[PDB]
Amino acid sequence: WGYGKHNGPEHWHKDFPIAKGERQSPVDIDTHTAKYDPSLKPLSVSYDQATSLRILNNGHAFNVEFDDSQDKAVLKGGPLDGTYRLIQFHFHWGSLDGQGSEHTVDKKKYAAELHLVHWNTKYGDFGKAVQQPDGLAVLGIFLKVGSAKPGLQKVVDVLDSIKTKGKSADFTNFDPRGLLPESLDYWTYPGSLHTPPLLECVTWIVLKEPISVSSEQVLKFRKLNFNGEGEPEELMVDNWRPAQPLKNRQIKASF
Ligand SMILES: [Zn+2]
Repeated sequence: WGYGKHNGPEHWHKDFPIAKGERQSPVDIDTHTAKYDPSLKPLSVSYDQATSLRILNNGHAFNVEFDDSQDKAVLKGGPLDGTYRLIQFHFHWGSLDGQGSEHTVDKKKYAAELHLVHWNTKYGDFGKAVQQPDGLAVLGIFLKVGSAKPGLQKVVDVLDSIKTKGKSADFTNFDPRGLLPESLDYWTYPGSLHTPPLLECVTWIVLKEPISVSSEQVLKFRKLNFNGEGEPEELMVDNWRPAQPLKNRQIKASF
């Protein structure tokens, strides 16, 4: 599976039949149809105690993993019940600035999309969480091209060390708080993982306010390789999934 012509999102249903399930993500967010729900509590992001370990290229993107052996970097509140632990963060981006996000807002595509992946601590581990309907919480942040994002530069500078599939580099002391927009206003809905196995275990929290990144930042992203080291080079670009049918589900807004 990949994002090419022969193994792309239009082909995932053959090995992952759930690809056409009832709560597939991403989706388009209709801001006029989205329901303002007064009972939504503020998001609670506790990341001051976060511990990054490493960054790796798994062939579909780059992941920054964190130590989730203790409640160090957690998400709670909002539409969530219980504590969710940050396990990893990654992005989705395009070959151009006109495309890249997974989630769309009134059909508008953003240059990239940041996902902070957290799991419900009631299930003990990530693996047990991916089987539960309320097992994961993913925080989505859109990226637009404009002014550089200081907090993002440590990531960009390390990409050259993990250009090809399978590479990894130690990546300690990175603070995720530098990737957060100013406002915590959000939209929430029940969805799924966006890459195979596409399990329908996520509670999506998409921030309203996007973060700006500069052209040269995003550019360093487009320089990654889908392929393994020593193989014909396939630029890692357009690693996003097309919007899926909402099918009945309702999108709530905290604003
Ligand atoms: Zn993602």
